[PDB]
Amino acid sequence: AEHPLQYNYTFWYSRRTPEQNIKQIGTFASVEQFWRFYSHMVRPGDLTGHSDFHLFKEGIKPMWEDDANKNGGKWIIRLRKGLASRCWENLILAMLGEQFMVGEEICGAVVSVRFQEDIISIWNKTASDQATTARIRDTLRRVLNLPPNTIMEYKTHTDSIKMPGRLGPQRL
Amino acid sequence: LADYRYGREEMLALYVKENKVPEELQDKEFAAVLQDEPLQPLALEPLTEEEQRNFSLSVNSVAVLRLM
Repeated sequence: AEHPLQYNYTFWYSRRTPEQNIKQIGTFASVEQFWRFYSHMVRPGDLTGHSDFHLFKEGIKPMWEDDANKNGGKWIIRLRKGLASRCWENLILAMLGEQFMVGEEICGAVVSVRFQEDIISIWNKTASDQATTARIRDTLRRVLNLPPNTIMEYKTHTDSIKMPGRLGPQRL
Repeated sequence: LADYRYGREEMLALYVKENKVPEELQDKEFAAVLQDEPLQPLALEPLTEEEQRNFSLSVNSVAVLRLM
């Protein structure tokens, strides 16, 4: 008999314009159903162009507008090339294995393949829950065996929105 | 603690080579994602001596290091 997961999770894929697809692949409820998907998915390190894998609990959409994310945030580590695949694996094994210890605060994880770097992130539900964000931080270090003095960033989703006075740099 | 928990090792011991591909991945939209022959977890394949150097000293990208 299969070993259930505390939550059902859903894989999503997206390929940016070189147009966020964010089409969902499938959903799984056990460790065995997970390996059936992941074993037949290309490693993020081998993806060409600007692609993303999203692994979120069933019911949470990989977007800040979702009810579980609009008040949330994500820890972010920007990696050199050649490491995302193993980190991505360790990250999701910890998430699915309930190794983070923050109740229902986790929402999902993302690995984003880019030109000269890769970004992996883990999202949580409420950004003001410092107890939760700090605990997720330390767990990230341990599960990914980050060397000392690694750079990480926590961003609140609301602060990533572009709006008048906060449009960022733009052409003229 | 959560009701259902699995350490890293237990998660791996539950991997089983299975040539069956889920239908969801045979979708045409995921051609670039489809891996026909099953791949074992990267945790079981040893790191290359280059993979070791990076993971032990600095993993951050040039881009982020430029913002310090």
